[PDB]
This record gives sequence, structure tokens and C-alpha cells, in this order.
Amino acid sequence: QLQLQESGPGLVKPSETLSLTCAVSGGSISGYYWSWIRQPPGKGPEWIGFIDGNTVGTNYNPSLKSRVTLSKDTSKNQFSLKVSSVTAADTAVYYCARKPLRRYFWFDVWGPGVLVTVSSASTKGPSVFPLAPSSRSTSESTAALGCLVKDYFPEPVTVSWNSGALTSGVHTFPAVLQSSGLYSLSSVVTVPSSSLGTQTYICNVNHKPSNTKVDKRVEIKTC
Amino acid sequence: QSVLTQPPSVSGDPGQRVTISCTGSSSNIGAGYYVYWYQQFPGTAPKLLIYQDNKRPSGVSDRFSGSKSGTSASLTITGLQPGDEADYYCSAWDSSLSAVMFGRGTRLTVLGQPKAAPSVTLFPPSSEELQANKATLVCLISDFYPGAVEVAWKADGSAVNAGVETTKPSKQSNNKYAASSYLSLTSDQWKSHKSYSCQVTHEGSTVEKTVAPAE
Repeated sequence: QLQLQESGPGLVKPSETLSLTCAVSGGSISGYYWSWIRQPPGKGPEWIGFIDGNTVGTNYNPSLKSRVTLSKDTSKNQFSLKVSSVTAADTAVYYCARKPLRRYFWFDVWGPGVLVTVSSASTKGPSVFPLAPSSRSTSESTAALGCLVKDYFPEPVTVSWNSGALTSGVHTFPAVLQSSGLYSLSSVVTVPSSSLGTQTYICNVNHKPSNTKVDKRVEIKTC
Repeated sequence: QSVLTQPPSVSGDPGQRVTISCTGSSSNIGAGYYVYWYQQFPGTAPKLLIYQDNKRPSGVSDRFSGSKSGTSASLTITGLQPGDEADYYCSAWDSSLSAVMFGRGTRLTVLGQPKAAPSVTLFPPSSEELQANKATLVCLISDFYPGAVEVAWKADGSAVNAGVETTKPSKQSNNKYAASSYLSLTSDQWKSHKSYSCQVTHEGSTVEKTVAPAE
């Protein structure tokens, strides 16, 4: 029932210091080794290092030894990674993982993984526009409600519907890279056509790098 | 020495046996450090499949087996299902570097996936994005197996050159592909023309959707 929750900025300017924190719930830091792994989008995993949960012992990747630092706060039951002199080669999805205390190196519990982007551009919150229900494309008496997420500089944007209550029929498409460097995506959801007027639909957009949280209701524009 | 080499991709028929190799050296697994096999789906953390070269955790199907010989390990999958399409990595300890190393990855693919025609949904702009001068046509394309797909936009009759941004096709959970094309337009451009069309071409077949600025 171990739960790892990752916190930290999504955007880091070059030559700055990236700082990530893995908070552990349902278990203590002691009794295990705690590791940081990173995966550049399109590549495989790379081991950054781990820290002992009981003692002060830490081990790092030799290729990253001079820039990375792992620490732990036992009072808050969490650990942390910091990477100095960050460049574009450090853009990746960062996971925290658990490893048994023994001298074996298998990772069985992983965190969600926070995307970290190293760019000189500024963060831009998303503009969210509802997409009125269209039934020409959908089949068997159902419509498709949409939400368009336009012009947000970092990549991770999460979209849910009805505060996570509506899950079936939801499809969030991969984002597009505008010529201005900003990202845009669309989240569509197929709903029963005979339920448009009686059921309210709200798309929840969360863009954590800009700390922006919008909730746009998709009301029927035409009929 | 001190590297884990994997094939970039392996292919096999459904229901048959396939093997993924992991080539080490004398420092990592000629050392006898265990080979570990992780499975990862798009947009998910790596899931641990094999440890100690043949051991499966609780909750891993018996169709995944591991073997180790000399400086080479192998992950064998029998009775290939479409759900086995993922990325497979091998990891091992290295005493020369004193570090955990991963392989660059193997992309597994089954060969028995039939062709699928794409479904297309065209959303016109709303007054919200119109008055904010963020008006854009949204063309969502989904559920087509052959990843290759070509997108064009038409202004009444005529190809639109500028304002179009088309994503690369991406695998969804059902192993089919999805993509989207956004056409950016100003309010004058939207109100001036009579209709805009998104045309999606896939394996010699065409699906065209059209919208009007009516009111």
C-alpha cells in the first residue's frame, strides 16, 4: 500500500538547480534504499543514485556524481534529489523508486514520475475552450464533447471530466507543438446523446508547472 | 565491457514464442550480477517482470520467463498476445562503474494486427476563441492501426498552407493510433470563407469533414 508522491517544478532554466521531492505514505523511509531514476522522452531509464533509509550512505551514478545530490528528511518521511548546472540533457521524466535494504538492486515500487523540462522559455498557462457536442462523427445515438487546451509552454497537462467521476469514453489526444514553441491538445468524451440537456459536463484542466487549474463547463452551443 | 546491449525491436506472430536478448560483459553479468527485466507501456512507470534472471514477482504471468548463460540473458514470452506490445528493458549491477545500468530498450510488436480505418471528428471554433483571436479548427483522428496518415486542409476548395499543425501518430491503449491537426485562423478568415475542410488520407482511403461559419 506504499504511495510515492512526487513534487517539484516542471520547468528549470539552464544552469539552475532542479529540485525534486518524493514523499512516502503508508511506510517509513527506514527499512529500504530509496532511488531516483530518470528517463528522457524517447530513451530508456537511467539510474541517478540511491540513499540508505537507515544510515547516511548514498551512492550516485559516476557520470552524474559532480552535479547530483540525494538527501532525506525522516521527520517529514521523504527524500529529495537536486541536480545543479542543469542543461537540456537533463530534461526527462523523473521517478522515485524503492529497493530492499539488502545489497540487491531491483526496483519494485515506483512513483508516478514528474516531467522536468530544461528550457530558456517562460511558463505559459493554458487557454481552455469548450468544444460543443457534435454527433456527426459518433455512432449509435451519442455525441462528443470536447475541451481544447491551447498555448501552454511546458508539456504535462492533465485533463479529467466531472472531477474524475466521468471516465468511460474519455480520450485525451497527444499534444501538438505549435510553431511558437507552445503546446496544445484536445480532450474529447463520448456521452449519450439523449443526456446532453439533463447532464452537466465540466472538463478539469490542471497545468502544474504554471500552477493553473481551470474547470470549464461544456454547455450546448447549438441545439 | 560495462554495457547492456538489447535489440531495438523484435517481432513475432500471435500465440508463438519470442525472445529478447540482453548482452552484458565480464563486469556486470559475466560477474554474475543478476539480470532484471522491466516492462513499460506508453505513459506508465516501468513494471518489474523478472528478477534474479528467472524469478517472477507475485502478479506476473507465467508466459514471461528469464534465462541467463555466460554474458547473455534472455527474456522469453510464449503465447504472444496483442497486450504484450510494450518496451522491455534489462538492468544489472556493474562493479567496474559500481552503478545500476539499464539497457536501451526493446520494442516488441505482434504481426497479426489488422488494418483499421480512422475515425475523424472536426470541431469548429466557438465564439469564446473567436473574440479572443484564438480561433482554431480541431481535427481529431483515432483508431487506425497503420500509423501512416496524411492530413490536409481546404478553404472552400483550396489547400490551406499556413496555420496547420499536425501531430505525429501515437499508440493508444488499444494498440491503435491517434493524431490531431489544428488549423489556426483569425476571425476575419473564419467569417470570410464559406467552409473549411479537414481531409484525412489513410492507405488510399479519404475521409473529409467540412464545417461552416453559419452563425
